[PDB]
Amino acid sequence: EVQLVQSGRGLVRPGGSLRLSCAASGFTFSNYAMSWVRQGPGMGLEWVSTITADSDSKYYVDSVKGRFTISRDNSKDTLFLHMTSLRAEDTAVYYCAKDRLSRGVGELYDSWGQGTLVTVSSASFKGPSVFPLAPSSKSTSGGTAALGCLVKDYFPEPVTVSWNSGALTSGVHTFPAVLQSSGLYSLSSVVTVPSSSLGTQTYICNVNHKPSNTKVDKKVEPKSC
Amino acid sequence: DIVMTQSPSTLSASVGDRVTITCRASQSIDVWLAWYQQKPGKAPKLLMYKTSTLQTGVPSRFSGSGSGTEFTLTISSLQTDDFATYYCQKYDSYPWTFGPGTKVEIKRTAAAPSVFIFPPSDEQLKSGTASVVCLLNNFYPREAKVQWKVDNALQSGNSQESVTEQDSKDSTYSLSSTLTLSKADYEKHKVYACEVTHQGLSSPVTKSFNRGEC
Amino acid sequence: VSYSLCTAAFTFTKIPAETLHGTVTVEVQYAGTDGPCKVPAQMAVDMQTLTPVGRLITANPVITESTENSKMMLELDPPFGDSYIVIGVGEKKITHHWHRSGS
Repeated sequence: EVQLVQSGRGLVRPGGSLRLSCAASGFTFSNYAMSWVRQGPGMGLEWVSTITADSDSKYYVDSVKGRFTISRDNSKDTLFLHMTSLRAEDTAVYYCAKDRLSRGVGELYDSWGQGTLVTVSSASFKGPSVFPLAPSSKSTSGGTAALGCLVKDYFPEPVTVSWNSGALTSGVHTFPAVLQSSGLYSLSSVVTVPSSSLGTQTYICNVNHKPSNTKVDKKVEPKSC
Repeated sequence: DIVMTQSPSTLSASVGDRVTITCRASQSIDVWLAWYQQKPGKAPKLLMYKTSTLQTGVPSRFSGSGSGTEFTLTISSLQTDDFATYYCQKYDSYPWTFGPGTKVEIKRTAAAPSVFIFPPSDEQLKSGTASVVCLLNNFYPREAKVQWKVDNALQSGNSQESVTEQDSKDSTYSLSSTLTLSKADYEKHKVYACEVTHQGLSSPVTKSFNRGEC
Repeated sequence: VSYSLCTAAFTFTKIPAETLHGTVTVEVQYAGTDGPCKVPAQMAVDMQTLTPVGRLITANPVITESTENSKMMLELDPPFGDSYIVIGVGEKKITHHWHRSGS
């Protein structure tokens, strides 16, 4: 089977540089044009660059001309993208892609890599502040109480949230992170439990921020109002 | 450049329904238009090229048509594996421009949201910031009006909404709306209210609280 | 400094014609605005393998920005017997059967 194995996740400061690689197997690499395609909030799904089988022709979307260079090594079956002067709007998942027919110019793609997340941001590494979303009369309806944790101001993605170390799973909703104005991420995780259990059962949200190797356990105290 | 558009951006459909989605080019691309399917967290998969030729291994319920500037992708009888996002792509000439994508979601009956509101915690106020969270739990469809009010004054530009994906068990959505104020502004006002309008509700629902009563 | 391959579609304007030298001429139009670019052109033994045979004679097969809707003639030296004229590369390439008499 065709395999396209791309390099690992990259985090760059604005103006910085980065090189992506993609190791191919399962087909005659030297007979196919190869392409880079990206998918991010700034541009959607967007073709970036193509290089012919013999590296004689190279093509670029206008926004990367002069900043990005595509190349390949046919003796190691490897595709490269050399990105320089990276801006915040370049943040995207970058995909390795193989042309359907041999000896082409990258018209159609029948095999793709797993993708490489590239984040370009000047924000500093920061673990999240966890604030309780305490249940009260304003979050109870028909014996059902809503509680949760506000996971605010962190960088970079992702965080994971569990409840009671994974013992509580039914009714848990963890929203997708939103990029705040300050360049930091923020989300909430909520869960619905029986309001009768608020007196006897303890609820703790377990927030893990793997990029900083930190963890915050927050006990959500019920309100008496 | 040739601008590629798609319609609609999102639609809901049921298993067995006939689904048609549209791709348009600002000027003619003749027949050189392809279709891709993408699941969350995966790369796209080639579905169809030259407008109507099925890629190898693609089931026969998919079909394409159109010419020049207007193209359609049709699923004759929708199956559960077909819930995904669909992109068209031109290849009359480089740049190999993709369309913006159409997401095919699961249709179900309307479900009203449960609405909950959360005052900011004392610890966060100590840091100088006040976040008020309004929660809309387990509703359908996704469209909802979430209007923040501070002493009657409609808020604008100081809140953010976040929505989950369709739940794997009941196909519902949940939504969080977060109002973010400085500590000084939060303490200059008394009444905080989140008013929710949704087709599952016979009338708008309002959750409100007075600052400092909890 | 060389030009990249043309990525848009070619069409034959008239039927290929044999010359006195035994070569074949091919008149094509080009739909692209991605010029300047290099015109791919070759002879092939069959349409499935596309194995190159013969030779392209035209020395300057280049589409310029001013080409637009004007017509280009390509000249190729085909092998004896059956072969195919192949203009362009990739999904949109066009082919035409050719037979060169003699031995």
